[PDB]
Amino acid sequence: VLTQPPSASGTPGQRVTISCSGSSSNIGSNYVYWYQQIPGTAPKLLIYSNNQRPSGVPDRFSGSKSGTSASLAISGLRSEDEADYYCAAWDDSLSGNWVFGGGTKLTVLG
Amino acid sequence: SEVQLLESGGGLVQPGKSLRLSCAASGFSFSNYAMSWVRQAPGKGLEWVSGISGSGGSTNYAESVRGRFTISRDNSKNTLYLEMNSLRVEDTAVYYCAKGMSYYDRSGYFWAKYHYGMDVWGQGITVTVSS
Amino acid sequence: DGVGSSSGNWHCDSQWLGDRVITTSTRTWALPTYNNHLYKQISNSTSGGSSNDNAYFGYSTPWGYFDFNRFHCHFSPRDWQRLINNNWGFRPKRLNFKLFNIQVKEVTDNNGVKTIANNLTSTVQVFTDSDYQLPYVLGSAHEGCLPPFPADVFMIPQYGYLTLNDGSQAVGRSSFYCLEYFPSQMLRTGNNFQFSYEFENVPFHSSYAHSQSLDRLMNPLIDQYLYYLSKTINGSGQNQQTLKFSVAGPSNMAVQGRNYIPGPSYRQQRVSTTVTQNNNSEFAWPGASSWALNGRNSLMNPGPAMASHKEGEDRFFPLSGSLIFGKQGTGRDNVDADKVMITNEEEIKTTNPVATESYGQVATNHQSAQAQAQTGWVQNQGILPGMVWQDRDVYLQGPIWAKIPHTDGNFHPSPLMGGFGMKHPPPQILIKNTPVPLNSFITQYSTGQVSVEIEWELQKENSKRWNPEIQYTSNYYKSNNVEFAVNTEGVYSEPRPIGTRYLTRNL
Amino acid sequence: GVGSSSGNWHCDSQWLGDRVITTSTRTWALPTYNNHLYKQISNSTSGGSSNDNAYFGYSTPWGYFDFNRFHCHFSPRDWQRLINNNWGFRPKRLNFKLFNIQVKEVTDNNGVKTIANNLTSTVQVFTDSDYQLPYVLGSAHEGCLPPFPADVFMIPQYGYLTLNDGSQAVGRSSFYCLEYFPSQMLRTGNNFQFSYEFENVPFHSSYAHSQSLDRLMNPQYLYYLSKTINGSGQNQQTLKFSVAGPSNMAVQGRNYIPGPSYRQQRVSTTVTQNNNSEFAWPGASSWALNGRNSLMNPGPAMASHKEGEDRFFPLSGSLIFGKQGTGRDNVDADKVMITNEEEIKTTNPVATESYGQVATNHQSAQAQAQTGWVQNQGILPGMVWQDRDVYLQGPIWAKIPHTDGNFHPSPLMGGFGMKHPPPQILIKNTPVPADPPTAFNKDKLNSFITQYSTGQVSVEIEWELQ
Amino acid sequence: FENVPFHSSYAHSQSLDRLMNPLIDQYLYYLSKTINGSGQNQQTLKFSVAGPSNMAVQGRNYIPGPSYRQQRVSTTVTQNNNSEFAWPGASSWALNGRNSLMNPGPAMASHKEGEDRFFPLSGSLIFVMITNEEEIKTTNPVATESYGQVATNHQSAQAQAQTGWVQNQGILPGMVWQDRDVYLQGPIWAKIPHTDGNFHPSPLMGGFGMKHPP
Repeated sequence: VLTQPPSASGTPGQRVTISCSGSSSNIGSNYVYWYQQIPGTAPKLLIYSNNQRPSGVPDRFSGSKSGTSASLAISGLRSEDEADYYCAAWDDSLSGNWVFGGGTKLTVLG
Repeated sequence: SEVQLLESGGGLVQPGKSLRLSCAASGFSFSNYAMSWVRQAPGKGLEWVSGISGSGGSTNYAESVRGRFTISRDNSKNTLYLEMNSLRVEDTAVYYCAKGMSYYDRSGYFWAKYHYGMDVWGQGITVTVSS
Repeated sequence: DGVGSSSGNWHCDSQWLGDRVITTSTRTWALPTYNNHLYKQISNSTSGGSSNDNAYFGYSTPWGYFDFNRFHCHFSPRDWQRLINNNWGFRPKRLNFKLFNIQVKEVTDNNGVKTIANNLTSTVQVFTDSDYQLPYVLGSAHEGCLPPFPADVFMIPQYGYLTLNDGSQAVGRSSFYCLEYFPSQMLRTGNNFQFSYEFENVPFHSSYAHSQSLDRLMNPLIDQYLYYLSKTINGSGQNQQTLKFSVAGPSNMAVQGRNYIPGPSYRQQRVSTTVTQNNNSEFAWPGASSWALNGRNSLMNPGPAMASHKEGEDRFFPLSGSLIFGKQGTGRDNVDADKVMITNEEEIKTTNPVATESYGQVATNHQSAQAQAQTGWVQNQGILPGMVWQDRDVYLQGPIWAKIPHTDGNFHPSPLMGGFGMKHPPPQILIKNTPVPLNSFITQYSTGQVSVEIEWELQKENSKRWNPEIQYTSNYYKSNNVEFAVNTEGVYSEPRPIGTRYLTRNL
Repeated sequence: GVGSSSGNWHCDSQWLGDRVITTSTRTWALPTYNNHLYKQISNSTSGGSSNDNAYFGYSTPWGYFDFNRFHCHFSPRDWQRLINNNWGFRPKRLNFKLFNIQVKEVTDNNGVKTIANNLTSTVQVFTDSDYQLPYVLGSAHEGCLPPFPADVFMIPQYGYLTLNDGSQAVGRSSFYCLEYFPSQMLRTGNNFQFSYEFENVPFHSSYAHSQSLDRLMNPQYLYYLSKTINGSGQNQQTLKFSVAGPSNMAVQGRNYIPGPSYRQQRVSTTVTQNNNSEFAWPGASSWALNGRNSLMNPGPAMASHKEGEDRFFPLSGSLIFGKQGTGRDNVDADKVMITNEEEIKTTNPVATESYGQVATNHQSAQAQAQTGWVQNQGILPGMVWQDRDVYLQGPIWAKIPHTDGNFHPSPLMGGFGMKHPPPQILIKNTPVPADPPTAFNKDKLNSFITQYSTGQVSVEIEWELQ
Repeated sequence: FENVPFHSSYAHSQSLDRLMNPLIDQYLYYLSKTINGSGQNQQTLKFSVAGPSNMAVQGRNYIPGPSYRQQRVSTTVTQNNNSEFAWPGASSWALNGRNSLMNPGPAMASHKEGEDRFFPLSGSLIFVMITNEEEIKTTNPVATESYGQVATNHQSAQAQAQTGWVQNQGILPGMVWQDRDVYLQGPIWAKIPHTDGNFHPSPLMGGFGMKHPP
């Protein structure tokens, strides 16, 4: 599995970083994807292929991977940016699985 | 939103019984992407159960669901099918149909690393396994 | 002719008329002075001579050569699609090569700052070898060819060759070549160079996939008049042997008599794409299919044309079975799977055995009352009377022609990486800068234009097939780029290999 | 017209010079297949779910004429005049005729049927001279003109196969509609004919060698290694060279070697000699194509048995013909005729024997010289071989598959390999609809008049003799 | 005399596998690395450019001729095995139940470079004077060696990649070979047997094949 902090907090207009720690088999040798999900809704793709991002996604969402850890940073945090974040990567071990992180719930204070 | 995925066959099933899920894909070339099923238990994080290649030749499954579940697709009918057998209470979740973002074809080979990334999802169908 | 008069124009286009295609390609080139105008011996002893299989001996030369062997030199992604979708076959007819707009720049570096000015009296030597006297390096699928994209300026590769060796030593039979010993043509800034070449008659490349399989040629509605042994024993028990025959018929199609059998095979190890399904050991060289020559093992790459995988399999590929192309930006050593492009030769599965499977089974003993019948697997099968096979496919990226080696005899000269075997291929084109003053010379380089023209002959599609054929198409969906074009930085990439086999024929 | 004959009866064989012009004529009957309709057929339609037997294809209303078998154009006396006085032969020209067409309509009431003439009805016939249809004439199928001239034969239904995965059809699989070909339509007063030119083929050798490959010597200045040791004891190593001569003829030097071999299991006609187990499919030699196993029947031409042995025959390595009236399934040994290839032994290896022995190692003081058996051998430079003999009941020609390359295209069941063989002749009855309804309906007409046609066929082949 | 191909009386100044340009990379890649490193579950796929550094993995258009292996004999008797193996260990072909020695057989290199003493048992003509076909090694395999290796199974997590030696190899598409060198004491022509078919009719003891010889 990919480990993520259960919750993250921020103030509007302030950068927030969400990170997932992983083993050599998943984060270390494979691309990491970021999914943003709001409860009662299907997830949305924010970052794919480590730092790349799909069209229709704001410039503030930036993702990077170093070693076995991947960090998703949010700048210019907004009220609409409060949701649960899932970290995903392919896992080579144990027959090959796509693994999601435990999830992180970002709360916008104020 | 050109790409569209629908799920049907969700319901309440007693333990031991087996039910079949279906996903109807439209808006993209279906046989050229590897589909996958991801399930989210109530008050729990997303969990990937299984994925299938575009041709359907190779399939992968999570250890928890292995041997009870079987994933298949009908390319002619643009449908992703998930058949679940020997269901249990642990299986109550909202199942999603996720489309593999990477596009590949017969000239190349299917690569599980690259082709399981999922750009678009489905609304999902709740599945309940209770006595 | 004159300093201020251009020696040639720019020709790029592809006009299609009738059953022929004429492709014209013009580029810009730069030829540096190599080895400081020196011929120098080379051998692995300079690199340390680590392996016996990697041993080599040869010479590096100041000369440079022009190479247009790859298919994408002459064809755009549109011209190649127009070729592969509409035709059952093609082959080169004529060749025309022009060299013009010569410019000689002298590099003046004074006190660390460098200024580049023209040298108007310098010459550039060029010649072609039309007697095939020099070693032929154009058939090894080497780098340094004309760019796919017309706006790219390419650097000319350096000409060097190899001869006989023992270790890093030479032998009394080894040969040395001085390209100064040929007559050549000298070119100043107004001169130009050209020649025309006539391809020898070759068979049309078969750009089609069979719509039938070799074991299914029979009419499925009629029983054969031949008979096959169905039962060797009446029932379980002692002394039950019996001879019973049944008509060969559509209900059992495996036993029917057949006039022809699939082509030869030399097995490859199969590597699974999912890494956890592979063996946990290093087997790239150990588990590789190889052939031995003069006590040196060479890998069987690509080797005999065989189907990459069985139908319905997309996750397996032969270890050295198919050509592998790198994507642009891809590194020289140990790059990841996404960077490379592994070609698929699944089109030829109908007439050829799968590369990773045994050819068949043979009996290895005489069945008797005392001993049971036994068979064993054929890992490799040479030519038999009655075999038919398909050659390896040609790619937009891959090589065009090869030179058939000069030997007492050969069989099916078609080259193993694909393309047209020729005993007299297009001649090598050797070019160099004339040294301008003895070990001290002037820092100098030259540049100009290269236009090439090949006439191709086409074989039209006569098929009566009712339903629509598979075609190579550009997928329609939104993306940050369009395939086979430049990106925002000016880098022109080719996202995938394009095979030649889309249309079908009967077997 | 209606009351005039469109052709005559030609059956004879005139031998002049170095050619034998044969002419056959038969009477045929052509029914209606699949109710004038095309149908997808696959193993699933016939069941059985066997991977090696999987197929996908189409069945057509068309019939076809097959005169490939040798017996159609030669009598037992004409075949005796051919094989005794001639070393070789091969076809040259072809003339086909279809005439005296009679269409019969069948009117049915309860259980009594009335058969009457329909003069209006026509029959559609065409040949494929561009070879654009799947070619089924080289599969040794039934439905050929009968050997005896007075017989009346039924024309077999046309069908073909295409690519498949299981019983399912892949994208590459193609569908051919034979109606999309221009054809000729014949009423009771119309005839059809065409001529054909056999492309140049070698004369089929029709002789047995009077010498053997290894005995070509006359009973040399070459030497061989006679002794590697002086005698019994330690450290006796020595090298000795003797003259190759008539005393030992096995070790002499030779310019040529026998042809390739792919071993067949040996089966004895006496059942007690055979092993008591089911080895017909399991013990059979075979070849694999795309995961499917096809029995190697007959395969490379080889002698069926060693000289002096008559009770042994290769399992799949021969053509097995049935005697008149033989059943279709599980018939005894006396109900079939198994051909033998004894004549070609002089230049060919035995089918049930290994090709030879090869060195598998390097000898040394610590390692003996080891060999291993060659159970299959490909072509080597210097090989010679005989092709399979043609039989009075056997096929004549086959279509060489269209491929990048082949070697020795001569077909394995015997006969002449040809890139452009004699063309397929396709024939069907034109569907005559029954009464349509008086109110328009867009659905195609499924109601037809029960119908069949009969007539005459004469094929004339010119054979060249050596 | 009917038209026959000119007998080649030259030795190649190159080898079939060295035809490459030593200074330039190929645009072809090979599979360099199947495991990231030592330890459990270290499986990976890594590709490298085939080029001047590693020349044995490059793609090649042509492959050496066929082989039928002869047992090796050393001119030094003490290195040979102390047993009688002239017939028991001979490479032979069987016809109609009779076993004939394969003398000389397919044209192959008599010995590898640097091994003058060794020679194939029946592979050479002996006039004693034992001729050696050293020149043909460039395009032909050595007489005493296996043709190469093939894979005998499917590798998997459970099973390692297994190869097996090719002792005899028939013609393959893409092969090239040199015939046997003619000698001053050797034959000139031979009579091609009259048969349905043959391949490369050139006689195995050397010289010109002819269907209608003198």
